[PDB]
Amino acid sequence: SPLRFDGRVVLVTGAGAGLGRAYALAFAERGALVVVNDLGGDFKGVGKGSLAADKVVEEIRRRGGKAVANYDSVEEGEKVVKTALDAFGRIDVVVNNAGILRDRSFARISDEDWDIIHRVHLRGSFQVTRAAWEHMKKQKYGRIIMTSSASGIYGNFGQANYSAAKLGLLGLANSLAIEGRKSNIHCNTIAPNAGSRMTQTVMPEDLVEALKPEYVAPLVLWLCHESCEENGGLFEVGAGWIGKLRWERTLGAIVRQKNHPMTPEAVKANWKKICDFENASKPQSIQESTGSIIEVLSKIDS
Amino acid sequence: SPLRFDGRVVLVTGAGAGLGRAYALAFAERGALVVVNDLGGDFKGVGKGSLAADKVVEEIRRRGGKAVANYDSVEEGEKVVKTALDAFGRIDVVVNNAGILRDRSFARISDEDWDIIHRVHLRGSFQVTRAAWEHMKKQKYGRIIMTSSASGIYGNFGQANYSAAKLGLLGLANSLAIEGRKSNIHCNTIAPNAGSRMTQTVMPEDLVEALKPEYVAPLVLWLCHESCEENGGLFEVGAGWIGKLRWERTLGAIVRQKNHPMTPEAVKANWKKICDFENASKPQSIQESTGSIIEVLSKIDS
Ligand SMILES: NC(=O)c1ccc[n+]([C@@H]2O[C@H](COP(=O)([O-])OP(=O)(O)OC[C@H]3O[C@@H](n4cnc5c(N)ncnc54)[C@H](O)[C@@H]3O)[C@@H](O)[C@H]2O)c1
Ligand SMILES: NC(=O)c1ccc[n+]([C@@H]2O[C@H](COP(=O)([O-])OP(=O)(O)OC[C@H]3O[C@@H](n4cnc5c(N)ncnc54)[C@H](O)[C@@H]3O)[C@@H](O)[C@H]2O)c1
Repeated sequence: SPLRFDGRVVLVTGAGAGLGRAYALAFAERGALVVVNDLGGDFKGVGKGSLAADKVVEEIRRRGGKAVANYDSVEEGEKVVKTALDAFGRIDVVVNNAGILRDRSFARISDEDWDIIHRVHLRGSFQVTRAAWEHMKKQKYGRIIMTSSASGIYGNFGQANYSAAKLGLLGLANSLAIEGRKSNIHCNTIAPNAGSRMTQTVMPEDLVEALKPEYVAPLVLWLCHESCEENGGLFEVGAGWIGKLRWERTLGAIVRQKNHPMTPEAVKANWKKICDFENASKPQSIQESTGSIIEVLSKIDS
Repeated sequence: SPLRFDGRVVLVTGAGAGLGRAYALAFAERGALVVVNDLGGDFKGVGKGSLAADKVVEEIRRRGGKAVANYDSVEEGEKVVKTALDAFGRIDVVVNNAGILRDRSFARISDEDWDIIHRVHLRGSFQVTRAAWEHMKKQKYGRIIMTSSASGIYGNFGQANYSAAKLGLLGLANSLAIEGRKSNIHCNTIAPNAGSRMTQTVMPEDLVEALKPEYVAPLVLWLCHESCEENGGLFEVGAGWIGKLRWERTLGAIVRQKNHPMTPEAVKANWKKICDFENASKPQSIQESTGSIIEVLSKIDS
């Protein structure tokens, strides 16, 4: 049976171009009432305009879908979610996608370069999501997506500001998944790969064209569907492929011995064992890691 | 041979109490010229005083080490680093440890709760580290620690603000590791467990006493030593135990077929495969993930 969104209010931030545009179209085609948010500025965080969101709303309506435009920056997240409440009377799905770039080597990152990346990516997603949250709890339904990146997950030369903001988003998502669960609110995180104005600088023209944002949209739609049970997952996605990430944790070493001072010399001596991933565990929660560490105290005293 | 720090200028932020105090004392005992930074306020980010830093400087001096105090907030990271430059003429090791808590359910996190946590933890470590960076590069020597948390790595109810900031720090560490490497500048991240004023609220009294910050200091000193080769690692640590964390990534599923639109139905139908961690890879860099995703384009065309 086809996965539909009839009667679901779906907000996509940064929906004027690239991935967000692809999301907004794909949702509206499946019957979603779509809020198309876009500030309408450039990819470095300069400017503002109605045109970017208005062009997408028009496209959606031409294709026989339902959509309204929002022109506020995600920094004003309350105002963004207000459009959903005014136009459609509810908010069911939030796709946090809005983003910009300020690439620079570390010493060269200005205060402004840091703050603008963090206000848009991380604080922006927070603002938007907090605005939707109590509505989702009262309804007992929500589906939220955070947009991280490979540069956050792995690190990347010249992108310390951006990678900090992007992995911060994952940190946010880890906690939302926990707080939303009992209320049927899910939060999941994606690390997408797509040709766009943002990636034009780093990719050859033929790659930009080939790595289509419509290769990411099907994942977003699934993770945002009522029938989806995935919660608190992190996904890498592009080209038509999808994979999932998780932490693994070494068995490690108990370096401290009863009645003896723990020294950095014992850490150094035990370094290979500390870093050995053979039979690594797959920790599921804070309780699990925190609990096993605390039980180390009694193991030493035994 | 004992691991010494004679002639190394070591800055510890938030060194007035808890883990930072334990690091400062441990460093100074091994000959380090220590800058003891502390704002001297409470654990929720209220207040300011010279007492916190002064106490620790005098304890170090009483034990026969060398130390000077700095009283600025890490928000003023240039001023904190300037103390090392003024007192000792260089900066060699930076332990970003300063932090506060603003626990609250998600809907209840105010703008001020968010901004203060992010200013201190994330923007603070950035300001401090950015101030040291060019000095480290010209010297061709640096050792940096970021302090994350299990709540950032796993998520935790009522800590969405903090967990965002704490995993943002890891994101920052991932990129610094890459940028610093060729200059003998290492950055590593720890997720510690220690009894302190911060953890008194969630742990019983006997546990606070048992989970000593002195069990974490030996890892920090090793990771900050000149003979340490570890760079870009993430470690969980407490009770006398240490472990290391890494990402694993499913082989995943190519769900797009040549000449057929990619659908959310095909994502759904392949969900088990996408989520299956059997023979999961262990991705080491952005190149590795990005490269293999791009390669999927030609695989579909073939
Ligand atoms: N494209 C990739 O390969 C890639 C990789 C990793 C992460 N990302 C992330 O995915 C998201 C989508 O990016 P894209 O590649 O489609 O870039 P894009 O520039 O094509 O589109 C981003 C959209 O966000 C909008 N935006 C920027 N600031 C805004 C603000 N304050 N308020 C509202 N809208 C704002 C832009 O106007 C634009 O419409 C971004 O968060 C980006 O950082 C993309
Ligand atoms: N104790 C744990 O189990 C645990 C777990 C995870 C993370 N952490 C992190 O470890 C670090 C230290 O934790 P702790 O348990 O020792 O806490 P603590 O409160 O005992 O010590 C924190 C110190 O940081 C200082 N500080 C706060 N804001 C500052 C600022 N703006 N500038 C300079 N100093 C400032 C405080 O004055 C205090 O002395 C924090 O980043 C904390 O978030 C601790």
